[PDB]
Amino acid sequence: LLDPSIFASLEAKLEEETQIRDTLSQLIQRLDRAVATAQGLLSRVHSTPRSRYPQLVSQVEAAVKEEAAIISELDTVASKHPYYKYNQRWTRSMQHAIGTAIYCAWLGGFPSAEIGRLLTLEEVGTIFSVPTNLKDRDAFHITIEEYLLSLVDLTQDLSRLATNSVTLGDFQLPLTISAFVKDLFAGFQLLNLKNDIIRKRADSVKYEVKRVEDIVYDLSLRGLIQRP
Amino acid sequence: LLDPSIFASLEAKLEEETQIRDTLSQLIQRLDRAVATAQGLLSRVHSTPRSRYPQLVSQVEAAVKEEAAIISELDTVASKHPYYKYNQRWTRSMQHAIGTAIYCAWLGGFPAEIGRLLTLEEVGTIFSVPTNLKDRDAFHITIEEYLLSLVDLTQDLSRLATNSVTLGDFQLPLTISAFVKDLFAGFQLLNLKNDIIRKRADSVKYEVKRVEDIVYDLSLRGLIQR
Amino acid sequence: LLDPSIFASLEAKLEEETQIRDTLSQLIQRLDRAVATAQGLLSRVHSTPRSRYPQLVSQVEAAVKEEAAIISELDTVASKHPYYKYNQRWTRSMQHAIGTAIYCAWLGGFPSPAEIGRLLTLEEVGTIFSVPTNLKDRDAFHITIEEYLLSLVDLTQDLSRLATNSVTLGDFQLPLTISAFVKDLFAGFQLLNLKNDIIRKRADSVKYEVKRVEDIVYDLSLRGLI
Amino acid sequence: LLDPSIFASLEAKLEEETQIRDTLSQLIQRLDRAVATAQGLLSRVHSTPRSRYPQLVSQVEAAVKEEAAIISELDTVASKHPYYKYNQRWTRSMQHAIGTAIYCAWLGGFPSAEIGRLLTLEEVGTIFSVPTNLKDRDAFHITIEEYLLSLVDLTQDLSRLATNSVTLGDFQLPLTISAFVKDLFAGFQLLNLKNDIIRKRADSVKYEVKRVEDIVYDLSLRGLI
Amino acid sequence: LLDPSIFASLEAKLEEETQIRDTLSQLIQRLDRAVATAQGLLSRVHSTPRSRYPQLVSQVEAAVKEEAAIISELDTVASKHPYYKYNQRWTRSMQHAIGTAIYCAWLGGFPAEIGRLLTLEEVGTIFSVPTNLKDRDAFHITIEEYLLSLVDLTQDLSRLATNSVTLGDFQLPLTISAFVKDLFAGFQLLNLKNDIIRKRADSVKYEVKRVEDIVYDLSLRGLI
Amino acid sequence: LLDPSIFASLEAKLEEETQIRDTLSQLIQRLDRAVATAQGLLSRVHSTPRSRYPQLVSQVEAAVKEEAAIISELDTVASKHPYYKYNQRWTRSMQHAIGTAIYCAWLGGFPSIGRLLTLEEVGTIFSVPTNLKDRDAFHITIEEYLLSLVDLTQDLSRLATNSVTLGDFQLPLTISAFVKDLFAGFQLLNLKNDIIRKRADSVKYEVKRVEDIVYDLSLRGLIQ
Amino acid sequence: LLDPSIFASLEAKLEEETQIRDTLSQLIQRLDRAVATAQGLLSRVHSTPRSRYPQLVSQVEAAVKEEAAIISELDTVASKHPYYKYNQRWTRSMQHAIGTAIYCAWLGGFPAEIGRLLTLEEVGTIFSVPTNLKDRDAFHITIEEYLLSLVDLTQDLSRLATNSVTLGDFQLPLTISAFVKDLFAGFQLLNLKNDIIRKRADSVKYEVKRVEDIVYDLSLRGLIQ
Amino acid sequence: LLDPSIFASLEAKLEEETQIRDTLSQLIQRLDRAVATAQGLLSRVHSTPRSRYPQLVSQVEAAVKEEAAIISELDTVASKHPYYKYNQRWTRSMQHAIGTAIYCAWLGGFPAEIGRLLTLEEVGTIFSVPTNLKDRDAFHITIEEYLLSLVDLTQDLSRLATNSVTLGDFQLPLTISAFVKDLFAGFQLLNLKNDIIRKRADSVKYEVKRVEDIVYDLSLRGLI
Repeated sequence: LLDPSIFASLEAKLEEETQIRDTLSQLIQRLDRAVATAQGLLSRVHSTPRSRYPQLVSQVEAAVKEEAAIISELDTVASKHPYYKYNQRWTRSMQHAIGTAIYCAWLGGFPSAEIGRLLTLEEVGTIFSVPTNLKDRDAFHITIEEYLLSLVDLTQDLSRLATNSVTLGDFQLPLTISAFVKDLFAGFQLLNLKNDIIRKRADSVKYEVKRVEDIVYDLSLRGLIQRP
Repeated sequence: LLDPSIFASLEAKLEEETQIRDTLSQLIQRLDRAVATAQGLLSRVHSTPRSRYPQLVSQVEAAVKEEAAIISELDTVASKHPYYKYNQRWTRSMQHAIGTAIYCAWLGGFPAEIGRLLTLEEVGTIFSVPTNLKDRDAFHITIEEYLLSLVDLTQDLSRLATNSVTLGDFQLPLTISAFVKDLFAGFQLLNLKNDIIRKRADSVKYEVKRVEDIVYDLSLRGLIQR
Repeated sequence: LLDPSIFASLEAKLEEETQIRDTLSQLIQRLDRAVATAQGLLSRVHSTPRSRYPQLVSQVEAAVKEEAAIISELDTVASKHPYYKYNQRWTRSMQHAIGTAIYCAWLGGFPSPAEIGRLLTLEEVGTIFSVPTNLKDRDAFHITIEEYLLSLVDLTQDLSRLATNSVTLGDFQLPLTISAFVKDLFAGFQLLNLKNDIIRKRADSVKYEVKRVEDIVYDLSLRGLI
Repeated sequence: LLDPSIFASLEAKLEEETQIRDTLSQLIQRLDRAVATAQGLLSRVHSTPRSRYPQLVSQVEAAVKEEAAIISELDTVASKHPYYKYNQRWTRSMQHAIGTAIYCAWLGGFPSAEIGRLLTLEEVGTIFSVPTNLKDRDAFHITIEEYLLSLVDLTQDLSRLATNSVTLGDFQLPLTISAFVKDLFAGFQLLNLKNDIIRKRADSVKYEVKRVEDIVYDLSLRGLI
Repeated sequence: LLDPSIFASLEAKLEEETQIRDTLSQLIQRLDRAVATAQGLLSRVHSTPRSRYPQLVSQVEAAVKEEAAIISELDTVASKHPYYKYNQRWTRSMQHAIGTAIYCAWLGGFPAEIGRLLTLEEVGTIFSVPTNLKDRDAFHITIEEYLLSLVDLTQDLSRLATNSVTLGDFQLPLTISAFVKDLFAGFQLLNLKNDIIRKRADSVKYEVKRVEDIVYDLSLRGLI
Repeated sequence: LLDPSIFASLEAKLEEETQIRDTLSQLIQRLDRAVATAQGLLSRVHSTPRSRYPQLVSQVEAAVKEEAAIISELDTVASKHPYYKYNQRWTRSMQHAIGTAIYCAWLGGFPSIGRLLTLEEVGTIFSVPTNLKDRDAFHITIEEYLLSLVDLTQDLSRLATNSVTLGDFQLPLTISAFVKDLFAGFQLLNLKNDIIRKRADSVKYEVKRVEDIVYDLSLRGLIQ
Repeated sequence: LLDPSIFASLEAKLEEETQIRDTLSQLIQRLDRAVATAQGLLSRVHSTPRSRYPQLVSQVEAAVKEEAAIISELDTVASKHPYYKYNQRWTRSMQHAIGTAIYCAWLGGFPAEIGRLLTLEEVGTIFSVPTNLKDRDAFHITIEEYLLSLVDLTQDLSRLATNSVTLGDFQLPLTISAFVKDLFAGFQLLNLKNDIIRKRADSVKYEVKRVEDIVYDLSLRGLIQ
Repeated sequence: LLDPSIFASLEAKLEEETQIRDTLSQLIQRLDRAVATAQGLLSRVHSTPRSRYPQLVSQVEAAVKEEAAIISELDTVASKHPYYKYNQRWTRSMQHAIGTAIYCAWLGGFPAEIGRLLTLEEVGTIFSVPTNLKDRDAFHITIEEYLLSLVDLTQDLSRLATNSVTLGDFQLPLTISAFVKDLFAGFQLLNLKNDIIRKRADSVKYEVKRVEDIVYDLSLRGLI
């Protein structure tokens, strides 16, 4: 006939897989709402003068910490199972959380308000209390890829921020945004990435580079920037 | 602004992943050629009489054994890296090799009895690899690979039943009917979450119908024990 | 700026819908396991002589009754929420359950050895499962005419398979009963006007089963077995 | 042999479904034509100065009222059958009518003029004399999803309005449009939109946000505000 | 600005389109019901001996005549508008009705000599509609409909031969074999250009093989 | 067999249909070449100042008249066989010719910048009926007219871009007004046919393009 | 500006490429028409008894030879230019020509041994062109073309077996079954790496099953032993 | 039964092609890294004044020279095999390398004479490889690769002009405009037939428009 364990152990495997999937779904939805909260808080930068950045940043610093709470729980649960089995379920949410943290620090938060600071991957790992993929460890961690993708998203956010900065009267913030996005695009081009998805999304930074360079061009043409 | 350690770590990770993927590709290709050899040897069953089975079986056994050799190397490599990071590269080839081994044993190999069904553990014994590992990250054979190989074997056995009636062996379709019916019963009684495996299991119904119609034809002519 | 009631009502809707979906999912999975048990039990008819039908039927009856247990629970839950908002989640399982009950009664079960060839009315199926049938003026969990007719379309295929295997088992009379049944059912389907092109296509698909059973009876008549 | 009651019940069911399909279809056609009239009336805002808005608004108001009339029939019909059995057929048309009403009120219409007013779902239900968010009763009603989708479409209309305002010499209207679309996008991102279709539309709102922000940027660059 | 006559003409055009669709759709529904009745009456030939053929034939004839009634009405409507604008709506139903008529005639109807093949002209006579209108735009019956109905009739007759052996009529399969063979010969000689009708006429080879296999079964058993 | 009449009638039908196809295809190819001539002449509006518009117009007019001639021949052939059996062959080319005529009149041609020929005026220019009902003959449809208008909007958007390039800042304003009003009419039309509805909603991209051109011009003070 | 030599060389390259296109296309058109002639000749095997196989075979042997003539000219032309620059233009036509040749020899042509499979070398002999040319750039026939033509041959032989049963030849389907079975076994032994070729070679499974079912039905009804 | 020579030749073919693919892949990866380094160096031109161009150019020159060091190796390997069998694997990387070389020379490298356009033969000399090879199968540089690198260079130079206005250099946009305009004139005079090359060459019009708008702004401010 057919040893019943063939269809029984399979059923037990699917049982436990579905249970872990549901637990991870709950965790990921909570993290997603925390990240949405931090993103909504960061959205206020588009109508907040630089002078009132310290008030916003602190608030964002709270929301990010909230994320690091849920992530912590995730770190436990996800570490009870292989990483490469259940990754690609949290990688997008973790990338967005990393993005909120990096945006917060760029606005003068999580110091270790200096606008323009780039958190290293290790600094993001410290803020979220999780290891990084700079080494291999076979546990729950954040990846270099998540970090780079979060940076790619940050460049689009920063292009929008420069456009709105010209509206708010801040004519110097577009210049630092331009320097940041230019240097990030240079690094992305020098990384020579193999994964076609991340290589494509990093090449897509050229549009943001052009947009911020055009903003600086416009400000220079009107004498609103003291460039050489 | 991007840290140099990111550049260095990404370069090293690319070197390592390229080397691992090259080794896995050459191993998987060697396994696929061995599996193709065993499959071509097994395909002769469609023109080989039952009396001449023990010859072919031995010839297939050797072929299967060859597979195992390559598999034993794959293990040694694959077990040094996370299983779920690279498993999707060999799962199809491992499934095909499991299928060749099960087909060989069904024809009387790896012990006389025509219709013997290797369990997952016997397959792992033949290939010298663990089966159904959970809390241990190492190269292994999955339940899913085994069941998919069985789904393929039912189609192979339907073809074999047709060719058997052509060759004059009227009792072999009865064995094939028993096997395919029991496999379909086991599949249907336990609805798999995986809807792709469920689709493949519904695909066994057609082979059940084919073999049952062969048995019907043979019964109408009094060629089968009732 | 949006009213905070938007955010509040959306989160409340999401929580409630998630709860209802989880409850209905577990109920439907239990019902599917019960229907699978009854279907496997009925599958034994392909290897059971008519003389040993009253035994099988009893088991199937028990199996069917187990379905009616879970269905009960389903009703209690599904009737608390709008029918047409969630009916697409259980309609296939309910169709399969209706099918198992109708098949059981065709083999001699659920009367009001036994008589082969009885067709349960939709009302009788509802009586068996203790659920309303064809509810037009009440939002409550019920069984639809479409589910019943689709289960009948499935029954014609199951019965064609049964006739083939009956000839295999030596029962040359059961194919005739099945031929009469399938032909009368196809006639009733032809007289039925079905707006829904899916139901109309599935009802036209009964022509292949009619042809197969007529071919079986032809084969038996040619050989002087009828 | 099938029971004759099955034939009879199936025939009766099919006749009823045909009745309801025809009635709902003629009602939805008439509502869609009223919506098209109100939409064409609203389209004049791209060529009308702010000073002449009260003339257009009233004309739009009447048109919206016309919509309500047809809706009041739809309600009466649609409430006689289960909501979730036929709601798929009018949800887009009802969303469009809600959108015309919200656009009219944004332009100063349906008061209790103030440019930029956002009708609540309850106010839309009041204008159309149908309930909203009827999460506990089987009757024709208006859903939060229809309202949010109409707002998504309103942002796309308002971006064009701001562009044409700069053409028409109105440099103060793009600013209010920018504030409105920005706050609506912020509310969209903060929402528990698990329905992926609504989530994709609320994400597509980003392009309109960028367009209006670029308009305000262009006005700031030239020292016009 | 667009002319108001465009809006008015479009509105009136669409109203008339909808009205013609509704009238047609209901007429096609009634024709489909009549064709289903005649088809179910004909299906009794699988459980009726040759001796009881006349009875059944009459029952089918009336049914066919019922079709004609509806078809007449269809004509009255369909001829008022361009044929080629709406022909795709009734072509399958008319093909089925022609098939029922030809089947009734094959069983000894509309003159009990079994195996009469109505050509296009007697079909048009039975349904009181023109056939193959070349340079006339009225509701008519096409050669394609006729040939497609004949292709369907071959499969029906293969089923009839299979069931005739069950009923004991060992001679009717011979007549059916001759008929299906000659019809397949005519089809192969037609050399149809459009691919659908050519494919459906080539599919007659399977029915030819089925009836020939019935005949060979009967010959092996001396039943012939 | 079946009937040799079937063979003969089918071969005659095939021969006649092939002859009609070939003559119609020759006519449509000639019409397409004439439409290409008119289109190339109209393309010069992207490189011609408004002061030099009359001459071009006259030339374009001649081209359109050429079209009419071929269309006349088409009208003579197509009217011998049923419309709705061959109209799919020429509907696209006729839509393009209508578009060229409407474009010409928009530039000032066929009188008695910015004029919209009514469907009846297009029919007058090409000497063919429009919106023909209750009569089978070659004619021009409302759908062809509206599709030609859809094409004209895109061509006019390109014209506005190239007018900004040439230094003509006033013509983009007229193009904007025209495309705005045409899109408003299109939206009020409620085209049931999904093809025409999709292609008429595709006008929103052209509306946005011309409105953005006017936005750029007004920001620069080049207009207001 | 841009160097004039760039213009001159690009004009010359475009002219030469166009002339090569025209020559290759006329040669390919003639070869395609000859292949179609041979294919129509071979299709008559579905209605030709074995007793009259020599006739047809000779008629095919001429047709194939005609193909070779055209191919000869192609060779010459195609050998002047790089092979891999223009090979994708004739590879399908060469595949079909090889197919007609192999079908001819299977019926008893180019030595009545029905079932003979020509080697690639024998195909090259028939068409007077090299096969599997490595480390030399000249017009040649490839292994992949030969194997693809073999797949097509199986698809034709299935139909031949069906029509042989219809004609009354019960012994030809057995030979077709043996041939197609062994060919599928060889295909599976090859482990073709190129994805399109492996897909087309696994598509032979269906033809194998069709012919095997024909043989099953024939043996069941006591027609073949 | 298939000939064993088929199996043998296919296995040998596969082994040889695998080795060639792997060698070409390592060579192309090293070339891509070198081109990425040279491109990152060149990107500094958007923050470097003209006064400090010779400092950058030198750094770029070495970079480009490093590319050549890899290309030679590629040249040695690829030339052992048919060109057109494997050219698609390296054509893009070679086009990018040619782009970096032409950009370096445009900035005053490989002779500060700003605006120099390397001929195809000069690029071949820099990379020590043939150009436009006819009548010999050897690794070489194509006219298509050169022109496509030029198409990319126009986008790079439009970005450079935008940043040049910001850095204060009001004369470099003028020379960039002259260069891009002459390149577009040549592309239009080329009448390319390959749809890919013709499309990519017509895409230069956007860059022409951008640099001409820059020059227009500068002239409106009296900086020209």
